[PDB]
Amino acid sequence: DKNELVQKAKLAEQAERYDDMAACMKSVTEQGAELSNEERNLLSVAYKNVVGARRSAWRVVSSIEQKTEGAEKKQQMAREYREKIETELRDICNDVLSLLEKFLIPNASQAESKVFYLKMKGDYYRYLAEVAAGDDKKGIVDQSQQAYQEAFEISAAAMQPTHPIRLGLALNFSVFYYEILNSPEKACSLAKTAFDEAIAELDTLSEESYKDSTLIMQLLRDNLTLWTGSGGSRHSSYPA
Amino acid sequence: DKNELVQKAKLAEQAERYDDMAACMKSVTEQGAELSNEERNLLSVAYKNVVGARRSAWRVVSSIEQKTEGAEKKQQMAREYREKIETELRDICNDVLSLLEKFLIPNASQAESKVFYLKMKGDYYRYLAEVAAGDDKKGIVDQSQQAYQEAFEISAAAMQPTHPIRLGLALNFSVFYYEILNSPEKACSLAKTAFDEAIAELDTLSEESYKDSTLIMQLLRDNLTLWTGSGGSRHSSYPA
Repeated sequence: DKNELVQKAKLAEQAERYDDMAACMKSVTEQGAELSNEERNLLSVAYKNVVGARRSAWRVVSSIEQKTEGAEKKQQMAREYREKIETELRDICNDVLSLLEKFLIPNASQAESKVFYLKMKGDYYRYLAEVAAGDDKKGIVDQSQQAYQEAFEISAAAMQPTHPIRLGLALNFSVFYYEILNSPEKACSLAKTAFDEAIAELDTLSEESYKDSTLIMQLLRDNLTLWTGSGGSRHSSYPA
Repeated sequence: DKNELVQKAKLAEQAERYDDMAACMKSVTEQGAELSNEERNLLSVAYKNVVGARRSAWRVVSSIEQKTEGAEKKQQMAREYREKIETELRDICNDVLSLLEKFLIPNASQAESKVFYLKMKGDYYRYLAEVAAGDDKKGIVDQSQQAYQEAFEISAAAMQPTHPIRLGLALNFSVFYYEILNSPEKACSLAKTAFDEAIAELDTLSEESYKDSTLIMQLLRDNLTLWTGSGGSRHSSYPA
């Protein structure tokens, strides 16, 4: 039965019907067995497109709400619709967080798995934080940081600095500092350290995932360029 | 109340939440009053993106179903999922066709409106025909052709050959002949006549919609180029 669900999930992915895809992989998860790396990635892809649609819509409607200041009639329309989108967004995140607490994190035997799922837990509390309302926000932010931190400690011990999951964790944990805690200095430090540590040990890349590692390293440096304001003029060869 | 619904529909359009958009304009339609040209276009846009998502998914899963011939295990998966998508697709089309019969077509006072809605009726029976199963298909195909034909007769009498609705009707009625009746000769004749008649009376374009007319004329000629196999080599100036 779980193989049928996985194949239908792959079929929904091709059709770009990500609600179906998430439903299929939710059923697989609820069977209780530890997910394979394929199943783990299908669940991740599915719920990143389900929640992503609400995050995109939320940003559009928030922008309209802000640009209709002094137009109370239009701004009330935007505010109420934003709150409708937020409700959908929370239900998705709570759905993911339940699966992580009840099934994925407890059944994670290998270190790679538990970093993946704790990073995922940090992500979906971060998405809740993006739309949180002051009082509840504090607790949501703490839950996100605690998940990121435990994942950070495990991956630092068990993984090479070039591992894609370790790099991807640094990418998102840095963004958490920059966007949620409004701490760009801590965010840049985290991103620079992870990039530097990977550049140092490039010999520890594997053929199975050197393309993924190098993409995430480029994303890390892109965020640094964005956050520090570097570049803008074409470079010419020069020594280090 | 209808102005609030229209504004929320415009808000859903910007957020690309087309289910919401269709729901808003369905409520507006069900109020019974004749729709303005703005409301008419919002309803059209909304349901063309709702049904379009199913048509796109249907084509992906149909292609996988065809490419898994001789792989009965995978092909059964695709077939069943295709049939799930078809059920959603029919419910959308029946929803539109109900609105057209109960509200839009009866309340259409001006000729431009009744051509628009009869063209729309031909479209959504055409979408049903795209997924119909032999016995029911005949009746569905007849309903589509009858709607297109009545729209064709009204627009020929009341509209200039450059009017976007008249041109758009020719574009879809031709595609109906090519794809549903498998009659490329009749399809090309219909498209060429409409293009030629518009080229003849270019002086009858208006500033309010000359860009739309010229786009549809280009679509008409594109289909002709596709269906006759014309072109392929760069042209040089030469007399007519």
